[PDB]
Amino acid sequence: LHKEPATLIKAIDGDTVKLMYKGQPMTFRLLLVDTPEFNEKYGPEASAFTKKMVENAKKIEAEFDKGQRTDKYGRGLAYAYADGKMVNEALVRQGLAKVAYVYKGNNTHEQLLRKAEAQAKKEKLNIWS
Ligand SMILES: Cc1cn([C@H]2C[C@H](OP(=O)(O)O)[C@@H](COP(=O)(O)O)O2)c(=O)[nH]c1=O
Ligand SMILES: [Ca+2]
Repeated sequence: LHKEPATLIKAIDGDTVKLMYKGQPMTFRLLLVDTPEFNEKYGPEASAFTKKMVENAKKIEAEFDKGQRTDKYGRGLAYAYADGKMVNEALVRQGLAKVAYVYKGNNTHEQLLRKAEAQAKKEKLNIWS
């Protein structure tokens, strides 16, 4: 896989963000994770965590997987990086997202995220408290 440039347009919630990608506005949904909705427990904390991570970043990148690049709602499906740190993995490592929606052939980073979830579970963080 490879990282491509994007710029933040706007934070949305824990697992969606609006980025400009190849000069066009798009909503991205973060691969292989599920944050709580804003109206659910830890939803606001998840939203805040992703917002801080993407707004503070000097460089955002979007990394597509091998499979579909858009979902049925027209959202881009990617791993997103903020100054080289993966947002998807960071949300999981902090107990703010579960590994989820693992579809065949868009799952390159599955085991990396599962290792992060296991550690957030051990530390009984947030969702795992
Ligand atoms: C993360 C992800 C979500 N989706 C679809 C599945 C779910 O459909 P349904 O809307 O039919 O439940 C939905 C969950 O996204 P949200 O968690 O953003 O609601 O998005 C994909 O198709 N591919 C993906 O990789
Ligand atoms: Ca969600």
